[PDB]
Amino acid sequence: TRNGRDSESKRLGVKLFGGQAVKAGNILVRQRGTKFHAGYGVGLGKDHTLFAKVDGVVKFETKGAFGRKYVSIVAA
Amino acid sequence: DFILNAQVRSDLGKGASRRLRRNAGLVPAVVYGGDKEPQSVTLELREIAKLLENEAAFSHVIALNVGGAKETVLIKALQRHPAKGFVMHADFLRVVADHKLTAHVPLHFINEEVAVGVKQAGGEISHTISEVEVSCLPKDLPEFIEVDMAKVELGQIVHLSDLKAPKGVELVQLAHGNDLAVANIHASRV
Amino acid sequence: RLKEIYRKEIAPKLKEELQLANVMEVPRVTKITLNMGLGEAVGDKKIIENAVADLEKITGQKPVVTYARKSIAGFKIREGWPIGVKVTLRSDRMYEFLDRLLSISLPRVRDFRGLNAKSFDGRGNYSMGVKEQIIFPEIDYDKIDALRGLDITLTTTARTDDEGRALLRAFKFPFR
Amino acid sequence: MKADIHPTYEAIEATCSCGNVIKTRSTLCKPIHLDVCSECHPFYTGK
Amino acid sequence: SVKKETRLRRARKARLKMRELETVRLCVYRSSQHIYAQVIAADGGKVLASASTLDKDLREGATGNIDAAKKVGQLVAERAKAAGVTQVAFDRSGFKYHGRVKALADAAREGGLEF
Amino acid sequence: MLQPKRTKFRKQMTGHNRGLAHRGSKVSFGEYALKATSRGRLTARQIESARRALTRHVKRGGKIWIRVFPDKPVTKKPLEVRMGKGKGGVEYWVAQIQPGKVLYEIEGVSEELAREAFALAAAKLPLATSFVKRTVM
RNA sequence: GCUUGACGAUCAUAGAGCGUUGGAACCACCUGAUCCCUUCCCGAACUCAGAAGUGAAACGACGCAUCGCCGAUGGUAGUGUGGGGUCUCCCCAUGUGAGAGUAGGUCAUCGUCAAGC
RNA sequence: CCUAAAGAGUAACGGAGGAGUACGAAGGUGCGCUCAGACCGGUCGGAAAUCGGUCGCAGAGUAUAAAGGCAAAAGCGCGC
Ligand SMILES: [Mg+2]
Ligand SMILES: [Mg+2]
Ligand SMILES: [Mg+2]
Ligand SMILES: [Mg+2]
Ligand SMILES: [Mg+2]
Ligand SMILES: [Mg+2]
Ligand SMILES: [Mg+2]
Ligand SMILES: [Mg+2]
Ligand SMILES: [Mg+2]
Ligand SMILES: [Mg+2]
Ligand SMILES: [Mg+2]
Ligand SMILES: [Mg+2]
Ligand SMILES: [Mg+2]
Ligand SMILES: [Mg+2]
Ligand SMILES: [Mg+2]
Ligand SMILES: [Mg+2]
Ligand SMILES: [Mg+2]
Ligand SMILES: [Mg+2]
Ligand SMILES: [Mg+2]
Ligand SMILES: [Mg+2]
Ligand SMILES: [Mg+2]
Ligand SMILES: [Mg+2]
Ligand SMILES: [Mg+2]
Ligand SMILES: [Zn+2]
Repeated sequence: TRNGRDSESKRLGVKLFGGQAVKAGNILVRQRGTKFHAGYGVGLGKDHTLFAKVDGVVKFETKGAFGRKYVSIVAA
Repeated sequence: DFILNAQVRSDLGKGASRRLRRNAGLVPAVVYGGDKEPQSVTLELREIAKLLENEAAFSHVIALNVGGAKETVLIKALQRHPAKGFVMHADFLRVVADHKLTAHVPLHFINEEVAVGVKQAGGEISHTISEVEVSCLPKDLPEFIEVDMAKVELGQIVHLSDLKAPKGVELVQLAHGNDLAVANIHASRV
Repeated sequence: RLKEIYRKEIAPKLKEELQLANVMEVPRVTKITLNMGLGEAVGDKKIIENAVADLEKITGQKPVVTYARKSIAGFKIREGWPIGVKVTLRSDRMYEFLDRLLSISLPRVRDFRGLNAKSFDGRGNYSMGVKEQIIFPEIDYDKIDALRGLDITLTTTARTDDEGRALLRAFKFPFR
Repeated sequence: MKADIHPTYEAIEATCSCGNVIKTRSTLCKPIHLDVCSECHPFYTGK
Repeated sequence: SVKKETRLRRARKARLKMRELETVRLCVYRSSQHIYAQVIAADGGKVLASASTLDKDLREGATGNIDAAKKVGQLVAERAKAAGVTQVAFDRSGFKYHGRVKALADAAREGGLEF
Repeated sequence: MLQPKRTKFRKQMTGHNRGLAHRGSKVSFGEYALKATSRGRLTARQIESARRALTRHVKRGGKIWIRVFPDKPVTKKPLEVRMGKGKGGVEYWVAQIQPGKVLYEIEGVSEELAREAFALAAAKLPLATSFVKRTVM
């Protein structure tokens, strides 16, 4: 055999779902690339990480051309 | 003749529909189309299975009798068991006097014994297709479309534009700028 | 110049000769682009700026060196290497090059009854090849290096070649 | 047109053997004597 | 056309930033004859103050040149003040900030509102 | 023996065979067909063997279509070899068959002659079969 | 209430194509390259100064289902829980329920501001 | 990357591939621009060089495997 290799899992995915309360600096989604784009109140890390910039509630809206999926923070 | 009897179905679902085929010996069905709400009906398997070996079963017009209220329908689609082959579900399209409708019409090939490509050249005959999608008024819906293969030579192809049609009948696929081989002649395999 | 020749007689006569309804849709010529593909200088690289001077005196306008868009070793070239030069002309500068091309140089090439009236793309443009650069004046035969094949393309606002050829019948092109 | 990267462009003249004089702006800065033109070339005349 | 569509693509990047920051935008439009200026509220929704060369004190013809745009630039600042707005962002809308649009911008700065 | 000219990967997992065949269960090209009424898998040597037996019996005209293609590789570990130490090499190719799949089609022959020939082929196959005519729908 | 220009909401039931039409104003093509400015050359693009022509191209509106895009009802597949069989696989009770296909639908619907009637 | 059973994680001497670097610009910013390919026309090059036009929309590209991304292009060029 010449096959027995793999790599450690990176624990990617959504960390806070729709309706959850958020704080500034809270990480929302971990990605490779951007499945989700930064909406209102959210910022983008250098490894394509979505983090909250204000306090509120996750929205998870898809809108606009290109059919993009957006994560935004709204009023509580 | 082309008569079918039906009852108004009330129980919908997979479990209710699986019970008809097991205990009651009936067949679920639908009567949609026209300008009305769709109606779910039921009918006995041994009666629909006897109307289905008539050669002009799908290209003719049925006189459905739901309860005591009858009407004009047409076999629009059919569901069969993949392994055994009996019919499980069937839907009927209502027929309106002034409204274009579509159907599947089988082709009646004729006089293959005296084809020029067979009697002289010793070739074969291959039916590439056996029905054609049509579109016409209900009053002039044909039972079969007749294709004549008397003056066919070896290697000659027959397309949709070659065959004739009755009045007020469109071949649908031909209207889409797509005529395709109906039948042909070719040399024997061995 | 030929500017005076086009907008006073050529254009109005074409207006009725194509039976055109509107003035603005009368065909016209926009630009003249020459280039010359120097398949040489793959290992030389000295004649690239030499052919720059050759095409510079012909037009009175500085050319630019065009680079290879892909390596393809079949011709032993590589990306980023110079393959040729080119020029583009507009407005007065191309109605004065045409007049010199029309008759100061085309009669004196070597030969030919006329020009091929079938070198039209489906959209009404004309391109003609030149075998020897010496056909032009302003380059002395006694000073040049090896001969090279200048090229010519006529880009016009013609829908199809029928009025494109009709426009080139004006300016009295030598069509055999 | 940029400034001072292009050759000189002057009117000059062009005289042909068939008694033809034509004005055309080019880059010779001197009158020229020709040998052929449309007024005298064979295939431009009918031969 | 090709010319207008390309420019409207040039204008896209700047306008997307100005809604992320949620700032009031000063948008300029320049045509062959006239020039226009609008104060867009916060996201493209409502127009707060507006001015152009089409109003009934500039309908005289000298409307497509540098010193015609200067009178528009100062006028739009006044109407903006009556709406109680300041600290706006300038949207060249894909036009090069060199000529008539620059004259409009510089007049706006002297008008009182800040960029 | 039928088998793909080239494959993206050499090996495959065993998988499972489940469900009926709603697709590939209609007489599309020919006019008589041999349908499968039980599930299993044909080993591409039975498909080849059952095709000699079918064309030989008609022996005069007719057109024959084969609707099954063996595209799944299977492996066998050699003899006197322990468990583990990798996966075995590819031995042969099979085709997943579900109840209702049409295997062979024919036309240009009499109905009686079709019945004879399809009985010759069905005796070479490890699964129950049936004889099906053609319908409009 | 109507037309044109700018900025948005929504991203094809809104797009593609194929025909008809608009220049009083707006917009566009357009005239020229002295000045601001530009081209790895070129007033093609960017820019400036304009008012002789044309709505030809572009744009906008209006029409048509040909393509595209939406798309039911019913049936079918899968499936959580409990129980069975001939147990590689299915079945019954109960809750859930597609994808493809069929009848069919669509030549968008709104908001703010400025000009002309 | 698959196995991995639509949150995360999940073994085998299970099935397939890569790394032990590169870059002072291949980083920052401002401004500007869209690819591969096909067809037609053109001096020798000819299926394939450079040029003109039409169609095309990403089938191109990303320093380096594969996956996930890419119009404010994350792709390409220039000034500082
Ligand atoms: Mg591995
Ligand atoms: Mg392994
Ligand atoms: Mg692991
Ligand atoms: Mg993983
Ligand atoms: Mg940052
Ligand atoms: Mg159930
Ligand atoms: Mg940019
Ligand atoms: Mg296994
Ligand atoms: Mg399937
Ligand atoms: Mg211009
Ligand atoms: Mg669909
Ligand atoms: Mg349903
Ligand atoms: Mg259902
Ligand atoms: Mg559905
Ligand atoms: Mg994968
Ligand atoms: Mg997981
Ligand atoms: Mg799970
Ligand atoms: Mg473990
Ligand atoms: Mg290694
Ligand atoms: Mg990069
Ligand atoms: Mg950089
Ligand atoms: Mg080309
Ligand atoms: Mg863009
Ligand atoms: Zn002469």
